[PDB]
Parts: sequence; C-alpha cells; structure tokens
Amino acid sequence: IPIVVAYDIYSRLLRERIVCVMGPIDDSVASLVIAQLLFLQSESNKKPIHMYINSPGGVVTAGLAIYDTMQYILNPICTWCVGQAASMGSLLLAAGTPGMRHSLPNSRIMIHQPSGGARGQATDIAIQAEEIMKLKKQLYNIYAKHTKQSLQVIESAMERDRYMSPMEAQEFGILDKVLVHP
Amino acid sequence: IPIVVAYDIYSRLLRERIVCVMGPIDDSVASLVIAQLLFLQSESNKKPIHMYINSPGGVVTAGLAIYDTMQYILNPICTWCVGQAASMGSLLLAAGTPGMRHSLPNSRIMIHQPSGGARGQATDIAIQAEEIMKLKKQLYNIYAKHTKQSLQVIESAMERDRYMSPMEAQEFGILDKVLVHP
Amino acid sequence: IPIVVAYDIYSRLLRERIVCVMGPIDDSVASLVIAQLLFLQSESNKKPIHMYINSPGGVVTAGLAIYDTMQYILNPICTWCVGQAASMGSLLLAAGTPGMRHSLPNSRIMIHQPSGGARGQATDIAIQAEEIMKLKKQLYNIYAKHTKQSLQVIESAMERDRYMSPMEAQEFGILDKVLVHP
Amino acid sequence: IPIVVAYDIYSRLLRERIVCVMGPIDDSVASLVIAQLLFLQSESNKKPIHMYINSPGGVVTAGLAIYDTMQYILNPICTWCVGQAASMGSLLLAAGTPGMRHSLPNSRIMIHQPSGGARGQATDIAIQAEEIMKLKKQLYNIYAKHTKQSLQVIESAMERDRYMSPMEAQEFGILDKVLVHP
Amino acid sequence: IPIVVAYDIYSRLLRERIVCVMGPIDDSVASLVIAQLLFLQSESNKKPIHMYINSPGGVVTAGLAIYDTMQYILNPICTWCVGQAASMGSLLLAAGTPGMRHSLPNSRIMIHQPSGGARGQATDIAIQAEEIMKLKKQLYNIYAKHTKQSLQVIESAMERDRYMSPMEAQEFGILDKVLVHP
Amino acid sequence: IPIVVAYDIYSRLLRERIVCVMGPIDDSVASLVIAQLLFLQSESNKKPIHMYINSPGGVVTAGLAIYDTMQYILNPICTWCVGQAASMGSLLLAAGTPGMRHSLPNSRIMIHQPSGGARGQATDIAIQAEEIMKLKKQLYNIYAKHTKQSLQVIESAMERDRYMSPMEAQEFGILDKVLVHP
Amino acid sequence: IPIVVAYDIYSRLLRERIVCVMGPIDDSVASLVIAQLLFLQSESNKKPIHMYINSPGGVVTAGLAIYDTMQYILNPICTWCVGQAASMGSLLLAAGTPGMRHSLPNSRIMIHQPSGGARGQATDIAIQAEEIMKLKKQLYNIYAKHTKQSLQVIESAMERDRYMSPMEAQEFGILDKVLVHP
Amino acid sequence: IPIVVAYDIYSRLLRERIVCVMGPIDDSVASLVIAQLLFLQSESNKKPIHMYINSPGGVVTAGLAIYDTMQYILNPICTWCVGQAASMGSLLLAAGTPGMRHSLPNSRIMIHQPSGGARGQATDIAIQAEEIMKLKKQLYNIYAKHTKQSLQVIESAMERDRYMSPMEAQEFGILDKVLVHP
Amino acid sequence: IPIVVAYDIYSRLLRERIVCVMGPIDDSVASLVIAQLLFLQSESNKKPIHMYINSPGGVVTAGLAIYDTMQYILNPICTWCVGQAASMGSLLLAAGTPGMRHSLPNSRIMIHQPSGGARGQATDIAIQAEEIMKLKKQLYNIYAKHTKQSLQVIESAMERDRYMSPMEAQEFGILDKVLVHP
Ligand SMILES: *[B]([O])([O])[C]([C][C]([C])[C])[N]C(=O)[C]([C]C1=[C][C]=[C][C]=[C]1)[N]C(=O)C1=[C]N=[C][C]=N1
Ligand SMILES: *[B]([O])([O])[C]([C][C]([C])[C])[N]C(=O)[C]([C]C1=[C][C]=[C][C]=[C]1)[N]C(=O)C1=[C]N=[C][C]=N1
Ligand SMILES: *[B]([O])([O])[C]([C][C]([C])[C])[N]C(=O)[C]([C]C1=[C][C]=[C][C]=[C]1)[N]C(=O)C1=[C]N=[C][C]=N1
Ligand SMILES: *[B]([O])([O])[C]([C][C]([C])[C])[N]C(=O)[C]([C]C1=[C][C]=[C][C]=[C]1)[N]C(=O)C1=[C]N=[C][C]=N1
Ligand SMILES: *[B]([O])([O])[C]([C][C]([C])[C])[N]C(=O)[C]([C]C1=[C][C]=[C][C]=[C]1)[N]C(=O)C1=[C]N=[C][C]=N1
Ligand SMILES: *[B]([O])([O])[C]([C][C]([C])[C])[N]C(=O)[C]([C]C1=[C][C]=[C][C]=[C]1)[N]C(=O)C1=[C]N=[C][C]=N1
Ligand SMILES: *[B]([O])([O])[C]([C][C]([C])[C])[N]C(=O)[C]([C]C1=[C][C]=[C][C]=[C]1)[N]C(=O)C1=[C]N=[C][C]=N1
Ligand SMILES: *[B]([O])([O])[C]([C][C]([C])[C])[N]C(=O)[C]([C]C1=[C][C]=[C][C]=[C]1)[N]C(=O)C1=[C]N=[C][C]=N1
Ligand SMILES: *[B]([O])([O])[C]([C][C]([C])[C])[N]C(=O)[C]([C]C1=[C][C]=[C][C]=[C]1)[N]C(=O)C1=[C]N=[C][C]=N1
Repeated sequence: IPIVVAYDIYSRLLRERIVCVMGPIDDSVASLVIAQLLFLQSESNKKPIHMYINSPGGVVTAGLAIYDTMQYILNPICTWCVGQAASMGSLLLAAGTPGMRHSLPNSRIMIHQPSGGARGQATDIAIQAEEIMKLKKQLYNIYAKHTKQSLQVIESAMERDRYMSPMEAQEFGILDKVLVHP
Repeated sequence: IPIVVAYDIYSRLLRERIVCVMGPIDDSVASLVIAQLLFLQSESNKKPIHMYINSPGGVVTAGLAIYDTMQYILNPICTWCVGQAASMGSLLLAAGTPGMRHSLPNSRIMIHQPSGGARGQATDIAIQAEEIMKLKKQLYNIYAKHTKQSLQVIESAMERDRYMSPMEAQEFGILDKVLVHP
Repeated sequence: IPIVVAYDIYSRLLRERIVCVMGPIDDSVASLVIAQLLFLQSESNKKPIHMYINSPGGVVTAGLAIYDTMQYILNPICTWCVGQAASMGSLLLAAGTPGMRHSLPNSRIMIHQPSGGARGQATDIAIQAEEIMKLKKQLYNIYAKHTKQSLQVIESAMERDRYMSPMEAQEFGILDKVLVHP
Repeated sequence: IPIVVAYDIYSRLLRERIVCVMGPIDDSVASLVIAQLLFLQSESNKKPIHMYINSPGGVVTAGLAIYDTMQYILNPICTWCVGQAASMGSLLLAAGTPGMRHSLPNSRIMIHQPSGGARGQATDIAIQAEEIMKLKKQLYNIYAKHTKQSLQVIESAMERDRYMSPMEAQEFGILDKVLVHP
Repeated sequence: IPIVVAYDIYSRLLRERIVCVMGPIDDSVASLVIAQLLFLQSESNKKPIHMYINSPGGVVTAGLAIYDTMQYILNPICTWCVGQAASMGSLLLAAGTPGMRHSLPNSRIMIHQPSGGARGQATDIAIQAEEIMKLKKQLYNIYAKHTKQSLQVIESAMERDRYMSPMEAQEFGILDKVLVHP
Repeated sequence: IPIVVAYDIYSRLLRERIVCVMGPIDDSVASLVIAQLLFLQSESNKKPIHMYINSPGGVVTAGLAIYDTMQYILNPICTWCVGQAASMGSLLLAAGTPGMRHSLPNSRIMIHQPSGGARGQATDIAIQAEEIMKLKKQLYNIYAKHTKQSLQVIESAMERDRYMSPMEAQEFGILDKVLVHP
Repeated sequence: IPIVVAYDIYSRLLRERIVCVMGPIDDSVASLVIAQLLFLQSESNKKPIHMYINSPGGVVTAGLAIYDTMQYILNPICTWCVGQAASMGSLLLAAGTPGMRHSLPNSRIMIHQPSGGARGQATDIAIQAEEIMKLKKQLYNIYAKHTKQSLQVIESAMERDRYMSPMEAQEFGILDKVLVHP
Repeated sequence: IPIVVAYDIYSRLLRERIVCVMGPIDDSVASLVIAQLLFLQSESNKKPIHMYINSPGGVVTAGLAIYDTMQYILNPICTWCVGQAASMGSLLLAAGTPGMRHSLPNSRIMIHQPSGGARGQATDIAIQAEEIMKLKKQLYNIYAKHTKQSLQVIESAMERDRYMSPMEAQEFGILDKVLVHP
Repeated sequence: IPIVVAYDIYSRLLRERIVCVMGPIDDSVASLVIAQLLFLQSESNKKPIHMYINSPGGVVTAGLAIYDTMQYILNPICTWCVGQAASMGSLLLAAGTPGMRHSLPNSRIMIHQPSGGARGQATDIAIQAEEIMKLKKQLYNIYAKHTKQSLQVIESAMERDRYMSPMEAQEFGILDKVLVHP
C-alpha cells in the first residue's frame, strides 16, 4: 500500500468522505465498513458520503448489517458501481438514496435467490428450512421496496441467475444514471 | 475365512438355510442378502429361513429393500438378535413372522428417528426437506404395523435415542422370546 | 461372496436368467450388463429375462448403451424396482416391455434433467453447450416415447427434482403393477 | 485497517466510549473486551458505555467472564444488535441495563441449549456429564433473571433451536426497542 | 498361510475342534468365531470344543455376542490362555465350563473397567452416560457370576488397571489349573 | 466378474469370436486386444471377427498398433458402435472392412485433432513440434483413406471438436448402416 | 522495499504522477490502481499521468474497471510498455490518449480471445454460455474502437494466440511510437 | 489490539499495576509475567499488584517459576478469578496474600493430580516415574500450605477431577471473598 | 512363492517337520508358528522338529507364547541360527533342547534389556512401571535357567547392547555347536 507523507491511500480517500466496498463481503469487511460509516457520521451528519462497490457477493447477515447501518444514519449516500455488483453488491447498489445511484458504462449486474444448507435430524432440518424460506421472503421485500417493482416480478426474475447491463438495470429500477464523464 | 473340504464357513451355513446380516447395511450388503434370499426361495418355498442380526444401522433404501424382499417371499422367516440391533437393524428384527423373533440375553436394542442433509438453492432445500419428512412418516407407519403400538407412542418414543434390554423390547412389541438355552 | 458347490451367487442367479443392475452406472457396469445380455440371448432368443434395479444414477453414455442393447435383442424383458430407481435408473425401469414393469411397495422413484460442465475458450464452450442441449432433447424424447405423456408435460415435470411413490409412478406411466406377494 | 492522523478506526471509536464485539467469542476476544471495559471505567465511572454486537456464539467461560465484568462495573451499559446474536451474543444482548437494549430492524436472534463432549473411563464420563448439567442450570437461571420469564418457559423454548425477529424478541423480553432512525 | 494337501492350517485345526481367538476383537472376528461355533455344534452337540485365547481386548458388543453364543450351545468348552488375556479376553477365559480353564506358565492377565465417549447436546450426553453406566453394571454382574467373588470386591479391584500372574488369577477365580506339560 | 461353469463372461464371448474394446485405450489394452486378435487368427483365418467399441479415446501409438494389427490379419472384421466413439475409437470404428461398420441408434461420434506437449531447450522443442506435426499429417491421411473424403474437408472438419449422430456419421463416411433390430 | 528519508520508492514515484501496473491483474490490484488514479485527479485535473505496464493478464472485471476509470477522469494519460503486455495489459496499453502510447524496443505484445467455464444443470450452462459470448462481443467492440480496425479483422486476428513486436503492434494500431532514448 | 495515543491496552493497564495471566501457561507466558513482575517491583516495592487469572492450566515448571517469583518479591499481591481457574491456574489463585483472593460470581474452579509420560529402557522408565512421583508430592505440599487443609484431605480430593463454585472454593480455603460489585 | 506340483515351498518344507521363524515377531507370526507346532505334535509326538531362526526381535507376549508352546509339547526341538538372532530371537535359540542348538559360522547374536513406555496420570504411570519391572525380572529368570549363568552375570551383561559371534555365544551358554558342513 502506497503512503502519502503520513497516510495510506485509503485513509487519504476517507479524508474525502469516500468508502470502498471491494471483494467478498464477510463479517470483518462489514465491521470495518460500519466503523467507517459511524466515524463519518460523527464528523458531520449533513454531508454526503460516497460508496464505491466492486463485489461478487457474500454472507447475508453481514450485508443486512451494512444495509441497516446505511438506512440508519442521517447523511445522504451515493453509490457507484465500478466493475461488478452481484448478490449483496446489487442489494447495496440499489440501497442508496433516490437520484444518487450511478454505474460506469462497462459494468455487469447480477441478481439471483439465496442458497444454503441443512444437516442433522429431521426436526432440525425442518427448522432450518423454515428459517431460510423466511429469509428469502425478507430479501424479496427489500428488493421490491427499493426497485418499485411488484413482488410477482421480483419472484419471476430471481428463480435463476439474471445478468444485466447498466441500461437494463436502469430500466429495472436498480440505478438512476449511467455516466461517461464528470 | 476357514474352509471345509470345498466350502467356506458362510456357504456351509447357507447350506443350512442360515443368512448372516452383520456390520453396517449398505447397497452391497443389501444386494448380497437379497440374492441369498432369492436363491433360498428357489430351492424351496415352504422351509423356514433363519436370519442372524448384528448391526449398528445403515442406509434407508438398502434396509427398505431388504424388508420388502422379506415380506415378498412365501417362506417363514425367523430373526435372531446376537449382540446389537440398532437403527435399521432394529427394523429388521421386528419384521420377522409373528412368534419367531428371538434375542440372546445380553443384547442391546436401540430406536431413534432418521437423519440427513440438504444443500443448494432454497427451492432445492424445500424439496429435500419434504422428501425426508415423508420418509419419516413411512418408517413410523412400518414400526406401528409390526409392534402393535399406536402412532402417538411411536412418535413420542423416537424423538431421542432410546435404548432397551431384551425384556423391555419384548414388552414394547419388538420381540417374542428371550432364550438362554436350545 | 458366498459360493454354491462351484458357482458364486450371481452366476447361480444368472443360470435362472436374472441380471442385477446395482449401484452407480459407469462403463464397467455397462460392459458387464451388455455381456450378460448378449450371452443370455445366445442361449435362447425366446425366453424372458428379468432385470433387478437398485441404482442412484450414473453416466449418460453407459445408460444409453444399456438401453439400446435392451431394445436390440429379441427377448422380452421384465424390470423390477427394489429400493431405488433414480436418474438413469428410472430411465431403465420404464424401458421394459409393456405389461412387465414392476416395483416393490416401499420404493422411491426420482426424475430430473441432466447436468454437466464446460471449460476452455469461448468457441469450445459454445460447442459443448450445444452438445448438452441436444442430449437433453434426446433424453426427453425417449421418456415421452415410453411413458405416453406429452413433451410439454415431460419438460414441466423435470425442471427440478421430482420424487414419486410406486402409485404415483404408475399413474405417470413409468410402471404397470405394484406387487405385494408372488 | 484505516488510520486517522495517529489512530486506528477502532481506537478512534473507543475514544467515543464504543466497544465492538464481533465474530466468534473466545479467550482472546474476552480478554480484549474486559481490558477495554476496565480502561473505560478507569476514565470515568458515571458515563454510559455502548456495546455493538454481531456474533454467532462461542465458548461458555469467555462469555460468562464478559457478562460478570459487565455486571461488576458501575457504568450504565447500552447494547446494540446489528446483524446477528446467537448463543452468547443473545445472552450478552439481554444483559444490558433495563431500557437500554436496542436492535436494528433486519436482525436475527437465536436461542438454544449448550453442547459439549465427554471421554475416558466411566467415572470420568459421569463427572463430566454432571458438570455440563450444572452449567445448563446456571445458564437457564441467568436467562430467567434477565428476561422475566418463568423457568418452565425457558426450558420449553430452548430444547431446540429457536429463531426470532426483533419484534418477537421484544415480546419475549430480550429487547426493549426496535429503532429505524436516530 | 501354509497348506496341507487341500486345507489351510486353521481349517486343519478346526477339523480337530479347535477355535482360535487371536488379536483384537471386533465384529468380523466375532462373526467368524460364532459361525465356527455353530458349525461345530452342528457336527456334534456332545463333544468338547477347545478355544485358544491371545487377545488384548476389543469392543463390548462383539465380546458379549461371543460370550452369549458360548453359553447358548450345549457342548462343553475348554479355554486355554496362551500369552495374553486382557479386557474381553479375560472375560472369555473365565467363561469356560468349570474345571476346564487353563493357562500357560508365563501368561499375563489384566482386568479393568470400560471406557467410552459422549458428544452432542446436554440431553444426548445424559442419555449416553446412563447407557455406559448400566453397561458397566452388567459387565460387573457377569464377572461376579463366573469368579464367585462378591460385587464389592469386583468393584474395588477394577477401578484401575490390575495385572495378574496365572497363580494370582487362579486364586482370584478366573482359572482352575496352571499346566507345564501334557 | 460372473463365471459360467469354468469360464468368465469375456472368455465365453471370445469363444464366439467377439472382442471388446471398452474404456480408455493404453498399452495394456492394446496388448490384450492384439493378443486376442492373433489367437483368433490362429484358430481360423477365414471366419469373421466382431469388435464392440465403447471408448473415449487414448494414446496414439496404442491405437495405431491396434489399427495396424487389424489391417494385417486376413479375417474380415465387423465393428459395432455401442454408446461412444471418440478419438481412436472413431478411428477404429472406421477401420472395419467396407460394408461391415454398424452403430446403435443412440450413439455419439466425435472427431478432433491430436494434442501433446513439449519441454526443454529450444532445439528439443523444435524437434518435438516437428514430430507432432508429422503425426497429425499421418492421422489425417488414414482418415481420408477410410472415409473417401478429400484432405481439405478432413482438415476443415477437425480444427475444433465435432460431434455427430449415427446418420450424420453415415453421411460423412465413417459408417455403413444404423440398425434397430437383428 | 527501499525507503527515501520518509517515503517508499513507489510513493516517491507517485509524487511524480507515476502509477505502476505490474504482475497479474486481480481485484486488489484494480482497487489500488483506481484509488491512486482518483487521488491524482484530486490533486490536479489538468496534469498528465504516466502508467507503466508489465503484466501477463488477469480477470476481465478488474481490467474493465481500470479501463472505465481511465476513460472517466479528465487528465491525459500516457502508457508505457516495459517488458510484457498480454490480455488486459494489451487492452490497457491501447486505451491511452492518442499520440501518447509508447513501448520499449524489446517488448512483446500478445492478443487472444477470452476463456472461462460453466457448470451445473443444462439451463445454468446455457445462461453462462450466453453471458461469456456477450462478454466477448463487448471486448471486441472496445478493441475495434481503440485500434481503428474493422470488426472482421479483430475477430480474424484473435481466434488463436497472436504475438507482436513493437513495430508490428504500431502498424496494427495498438501503439504510436517506439522509443530508444529520451 | 487497540491503542491509546501512544500505548496499547495492556501497557495502559500495566501503568495501573495490573498483570494479565490469560490462556494456557507455557515458557513464553511465564517469562513475560516474570519480567512484568520484576519491572513492577523495580518501580516500587510497597505498592500492591493485581493479577487477573483466566487459564485452563499448563506446564508445571512454568507455573512453579511464576509461583516462586510471586513469593519472592516484597509487594502484596491480589488475585482475581474471572471465568476459569483450572489446574495450574487454581494453584496461582490460592497463592495470593491472605485476605486478597477474589472471584467473580459465575466462575469455575477445578483441581486434579498431574499427568505425564515415560519412554525408553526399563531403567529410564524407573527414573522418570520416580521424578513424577516426587513432583506430585511437592505440589500437594504447596496446596496444603496455602489452603490450610490436611495432606490426607488434599490427596483424597485430587484422585479425580474436582469442580467447584466460588462458595465451595471459599469453604475449601482457595478463596477469601466472592464479590458482586466494587 | 514357487510351487511344487500342488504345494508351496513352505508347505513342502513343513512336510519334512521344518518350521521357519523369519522377520519381526508379532501376534500373526506367533499364531502361525503355534498352529504349525500343534499340527506337528498331532502328527507324531516322538519325532524331532527343526526350527530355523532369522529374526531381529519383536513383542514380548508373542515370543513368550512361542516359548511356552515350545516347552509344552513333548517332541524334541532343534534350533538353527541362520543370519541373525537378536532380542526375542536370541531367547528362542537358547530355548531348544540341550545338545540341539546350532549356528552357522557367520551369524551374529545380540542380547539386551526390554523397552517400553508409560502415559497418563501418576497412578497409572506407577502401575505401568511396576509391570515392566516384573517383566524384566521374569525374562532374566528364563535366561538364567537356560544359559546356566548366575543372575548377577545376566544383569551385568544386559545393561547395554551386547553382540556376540557363535564362539562367544557358545562360551556364554546360548549354543552347543558351530557347524561348517553336514
Ligand atoms: B450471493 O451469492 O452472494 C448470495 C446473496 C443474495 C441472494 C443476496 N449469497 C447467499 O445467499 C449466501 C451464500 C453463502 C452461503 C454460505 C456462506 C457464505 C455465503 N447465503 C448465506 O449467507 C446464507 C446464510 N444463512 C442461511 C442461508 N444463506
Ligand atoms: B439408522 O442409523 O440405521 C437410520 C435408520 C432408522 C431411522 C430406521 N439411518 C438413517 O437415518 C440414515 C443415516 C445415513 C445418512 C447418510 C448416509 C448413510 C446413513 N439416513 C439415510 O440413509 C437417509 C437417506 N436419504 C435421506 C435421509 N436419510
Ligand atoms: B442421473 O444422475 O443418472 C443423470 C441422467 C438422467 C438425466 C437420465 N446423469 C447425468 O446427467 C450425468 C451426471 C454426471 C456427470 C459427470 C459424470 C458422471 C455423471 N451426466 C453425464 O454423464 C453427462 C455426460 N456428458 C455430458 C453431460 N452430462
Ligand atoms: B453457542 O452455540 O455458541 C453455545 C452457547 C449457548 C448455549 C449460551 N455454545 C456452547 O454451548 C459451547 C459450544 C462449544 C463447544 C466447544 C468449544 C467451543 C464452543 N459450549 C462450550 O463452550 C462448553 C464448554 N464446556 C462444557 C460444555 N460446553
Ligand atoms: B478393553 O479395553 O478391551 C475393554 C473391555 C473390558 C472392560 C471388558 N474395552 C472397552 O471398554 C471398549 C473400548 C473401546 C471403545 C471404542 C472402540 C473400541 C473399544 N468399550 C466399548 O466398546 C464401548 C462401547 N460402547 C460404549 C462404551 N464402550
Ligand atoms: B483423443 O483425445 O483420444 C486423441 C486422439 C485422436 C486425435 C486420434 N488423443 C490424443 O491426441 C493423445 C492425447 C494424449 C496425450 C498424452 C497422453 C495420453 C493421451 N495424444 C497422444 O497420445 C500423443 C502422443 N505423442 C505425441 C502427441 N500426442
Ligand atoms: B488473459 O489471459 O488475461 C485474458 C483476457 C483477455 C481476453 C482480455 N483473460 C481472460 O479471459 C480471463 C481468464 C481468467 C479466468 C478465470 C479466472 C481468472 C482469469 N477470463 C475471465 O476473467 C472471465 C471471467 N468471467 C467469465 C469469463 N472469463
Ligand atoms: B494442569 O493441567 O495445569 C496440570 C498441573 C496441576 C496438577 C498443578 N498440568 C500438568 O500436570 C502438566 C500436563 C502437561 C504435560 C505435558 C505438556 C504440557 C502439560 N504436566 C507437566 O507439565 C509435567 C511435566 N513434567 C513431568 C510431568 N508432568
Ligand atoms: B526385542 O527387541 O525382541 C525385545 C525383547 C527382549 C528383551 C527379550 N523386545 C522388547 O523389549 C519389546 C519392544 C517393543 C515395544 C513396543 C512394541 C513392540 C516391541 N517390548 C515389548 O513388547 C513390551 C511390551 N509390554 C511392555 C513392555 N515392553
């Protein structure tokens, strides 16, 4: 990591209210992002915060924690898609404030349904299957809230993997603008 | 394996209409047992067949195949518990013809509910959980048929592992007689 | 393997025109089954042959070779489901001559669509995807031929895993009779 | 870890009397949390301390040490559920001072009974089983103290895995308030 | 294995009503021994059978199956200690008919209590501990039956490992005669 | 391997002048096939020999040895495709005598160019590349000789993997007849 | 890494508006490069930025993110080929502003088509193959935009691996100048 | 590890004359603890030192070194049980100055006899067994000195593992006070 | 193993009352040797038996079982040292009947004391050390009985490894004759 005499490049970016969400999303990544967001709200609760996303997905609880923290703080949040947005990435991209969700021209967006596993006795397996079913329902409700589509459309579009270009995702309601130059 | 000039000990026993079910029950064991039963029925459909059981359990499909083959052939079948009859083994012991199920004085019998696993997408997990639920119902129905207990008693007694001595298993309905000498 | 003074149990069964198809289906299993079928046709081309099936599935080419050999020889063929007929196994069970397909009362039958993989350059991936798609079409045509269902019903019923009891499979057209006793 | 010219993000948060309990709970995590709590009490024994929880569980002794340290110091303690609270997490969340336990709207809470193992001679196994039973009784007593439920309800609700949404956990007595915005 | 033109050495010995129990005792060993005993009873139910023991112990269920089979058949049984008799071996040596238990002059005999393990939830651990305790009681009862000692003496002598020479074991009641020459 | 009292199934088939070429082709397979062909020619040099092929391919030298031995002996040779013929298999299938090459209705045939590797110093790499190029030329010449196609068509058709149904392969010149029944 | 009293050599180079893209291109490399580009634009949006490339290639999404960020910022960008430029390297080298793409005299440039893989059910395989085909189309469009060649020439030249010297790549349109001295 | 601008949390605690003994006890842990104790004595030989214990045990020589260093220095020492004090840990807890040994209300204390191993020739094994026996005698003497119990009680109570709550350990003589609040 | 038309070489040798004890001595070797000795005694109780030894040693219980069986049967026994007689082997060589122990001119004989190990709690270690001490005493008594040396000489000579030529071993009392030709 290069240094700027004495910062590092990511701390220098954080001085400009910029947070990076890169790679797969797990508990360490989620805790780091949440700490940065809380610190930025502590500095000022009226200035916008910019989040750059390049992720293939990750764990449901970590992404839901990030989403809930984003909805909690009072600052307006802008989301920028650079590269990839799959699973929670595409859920985070759509979670920015209306009118402030952007993508670069050569990005890919992917949506699909959650996956998991069960093990043990039959009673245990029943309990775990019920848990994952209601988790799927909750995720679909969040998607329907932020894309302004209907529940039937969301259920139809997420049975299998679905890929989109920025124009297709803008038509779907995941994005607002596709930008070429500042 | 010792030989009897030229048989082996198991073929010499099979000459006396004796089949041995020892160790874990899998597809190879099931196919061997079924082939032996078909051969013995081909030799004669009126003479009794003796089955010695010492097993800790195994796969559901193999044991159900053995049970179905046992119910299909016309010969009367005697079952003998030597050492252990746990899980699928305890299902086979109770499947002999009425009045012909025996145990040795120092044997242990164990009953419990089936186990498994699920993996994949949410739809896949739902399908697999439904399959294992109806498997459990079918097994409970077989147990209730052969022990003359009610369905509620069977469901209560198999929530956890249950261990029994030969007298307790005779009172439950899994056995008819506990023998010390010929 | 027990011996009958000097045969083995499977050769003694083959003396009664009985062939066993047990376990996963691969090239060795297919070659053994085909050799036995050719030998039995060599002995006599007018007597029936009985095939017992307990399999979870296997490779497409081996199962298609077995199916083609079954359709080639002139002998009538009876199929017996003991325990499990899943994936390729369920294709063989339905391939017996009409009026001669049987199952035991506690068996499970499963149907679903084929799976595979692709690797390499984009042109190679396109070629392999085309190959697997036409493989799926051929398998669906065989199923529609032998179950007397329509192609739309077969396509709808095989998108996901589908499990069946002997009565359900008899209603579908995979079986003719469910037998309890000889 | 990003730095603030010179702190790290977690030390900058600790300057605001904020402690993070993230990931599995073991001895290192417990010692770090306890050291931070003692330092914060040293700075001031009248100001509130905030604890953010996102954990799947861990070891009983470490969590009990954290709980005892929380009950020892004189400062009021607020607990915040972000993401997940299972095993000790759900025990720690309920251990905050009354009126100061919060959750985010999309969190999951899980409760169940403890697990372990025994090995060795029969006398050793008896001793270890007695120890784990006493551990279970002590944990149930703590839960009953802090949720205001009866012991029978606690024992009934923890035989199997139990999952809860924030409203359900608020009704159970684990939480006081579910918050959307500051 | 050397051959006697065509037998092997163990089948040649079995022609003289001699059964060898060597090495650790598991399910395969138990099934082989039981098959040989049943065959020898089939040949004649009035002639003595000789059993040579050199074993360090093994599994409880297999040894109890062997013991029950020995007590079931009508033939008198002689036991010969060559080298070692520990755990189940020392249980089998004492199980011969009175007046027919022998040892070689330089053998070692060892007695101790059983061992095991438990795993899982607290209820499971309680069930497993209860099972192993009643197993210990059953083994102690068998020892007291065949050695003519009191239960308190047996419990006192088996808390730790106890080693014995043939004269000490003869005084204890495990043996009848120590022989130097035929 | 089943036995016919005393042959094995493959020796029983060899008594009917049937040779099986199954699985991958390597030096052991080639040696066995060549030995069988020489023995069958020794028995009689005027009777036809039947070869059943189910292979995914293999090594060039072994397949070329089999091809040369097939062209050497004086007996007419029939080839039968059951299941699969890829790489050398498709080369072997086309090598039968004209009018005697058959396939089953559901078989797949595949053709492509050879593959290899080079290593070492630059001079060594040049030598090895020259060797593989002339190997390719020789294989193409054999294909052109036996299919009656032009060299340009063969080079065009084998740049990438090419798959074929029995009717397409009959049109190409690899086969003579597609048979459903004897 | 040597230090310049307190910088490191790469931070000292970054003080001169120099960014290094060395080794394989993955998500970490892409995020670091993008952060450096954003910081350099923050310092000044009118001064040129120099990018040195020595890479064998990498992942498509990371390289496309770097390319999109390069086209977004307003600064003129010079590209310098030192050593190797294969896959995305050659795509990045051609993406500099016209008249500002340079190479050293002994460098190698390579172009080819993308590669990947597919797995799962047939529907999944179809979806993934469609995705990789449209990815190839997008890459070809970018190449045709920046080299001023026609689409047919680009598709012809990328079927196999193609190697070029700096003069050949200058004639192709990937470069403007080959320099020996400043 | 969090920092306090510039200390770490453990150095900040050491500024308050607090030493932490956490985790298993080995030579590195012992050397660190002894160095801290010597430094604290060098700062002042009249002020109390506080030691917090959460350990499952460890090596005998390291713990005896810590014990001897504690008895050597002139400062009064307070011991605090948080979570766990087992094996060597329970020896250190009892080693504090009279009237200054505390525990938290939910801690567990465990006592038992030492363990080891021997290997080699018979003379070596005799020497090593003698060494471990006198080690046991020395440990028992230390326990009897600090708990004010008799040697017979100590030997009777340590044959097997013995578990204690803080009240039971206070009755035994290991502790002075159980505290809920400061 | 070569065959003599149909024996093997070892069975052909056993036809001449020759037993081979080669390689390390363990339970399988001991059981085979004992079975052969019992068979040879069954054939005739007055003819001599010849035993050829080439062994580096082994387990104490197996060798003591062989020694006890050797002293039990009534036949005279000749021992022949070919190559090596070390540890247990040297104990068997000296165990032949007086006047019938021979060696080849270039053999090596080695004597030393037994080795072992102990593990566990201190009481267990004491018990195991006592057991190995009495084992050593019993072995020394056997050596003193068969060599006609005093116990002090045996104790002095086996503290360390001791090597001997046939003449030295004859002087020590392990052998009677060193032979060059029949
Ligand atoms: B995506 O592939 O990242 C996708 C999320 C999308 C549907 C919003 N991920 C998941 O569904 C993950 C996959 C996963 C499983 C196991 C470990 C890590 C990631 N699912 C879960 O995290 C999960 C957790 N609990 C239950 C069910 N699924
Ligand atoms: B027992 O252990 O024999 C028991 C059967 C009893 C309830 C009559 N066996 C099972 O429940 C087995 C356990 C197992 C799982 C996986 C591999 C091998 C054995 N269950 C199954 O075989 C099974 C199969 N399909 C679905 C669910 N469970
Ligand atoms: B089933 O599991 O028996 C099923 C066949 C059913 C649809 C009639 N099998 C397959 O789909 C197999 C799975 C498999 C993959 C790889 C190795 C072994 C088995 N598919 C294939 O064999 C296959 C072969 N070539 C291309 C695609 N799929
Ligand atoms: B949860 O799953 O984290 C749960 C705690 C809940 C009941 C308050 N955990 C446990 O019960 C743990 C599981 C575990 C076992 C072994 C290592 C780590 C974690 N149990 C224990 O820590 C434990 C310790 N001693 C005895 C029994 N159980
Ligand atoms: B001995 O050590 O062989 C002894 C037998 C003696 C007490 C009559 N053996 C056991 O106690 C065995 C040890 C063992 C454990 C696990 C695998 C193999 C052997 N115990 C058991 O077999 C056993 C089985 N179920 C429960 C408890 N113990
Ligand atoms: B096919 O895939 O089986 C194919 C043959 C076809 C062109 C008639 N096989 C080959 O080309 C084989 C692949 C292979 C490589 C290495 C080990 C085993 C198989 N090629 C060769 O055998 C080979 C040998 N020497 C040089 C070049 N290629
Ligand atoms: B080159 O070899 O680096 C080349 C890129 C060129 C065509 C612009 N690379 C790829 O095509 C990579 C290869 C790769 C595969 C897997 C992991 C890492 C690298 N392809 C991809 O990244 C890719 C991604 N998704 C779909 C298809 N291909
Ligand atoms: B306890 O677990 O802390 C306990 C000490 C207690 C009796 C005061 N420890 C031991 O007994 C240790 C166990 C151990 C063995 C090997 C490595 C690490 C730990 N014993 C010894 O350290 C030991 C050392 N030398 C001889 C014998 N035992
Ligand atoms: B020698 O190597 O043959 C020798 C015996 C000699 C003194 C007459 N052997 C032993 O001392 C063996 C070594 C050994 C140890 C462990 C496994 C195998 C071999 N000793 C024992 O067998 C043994 C057994 N129980 C206790 C002590 N030693």
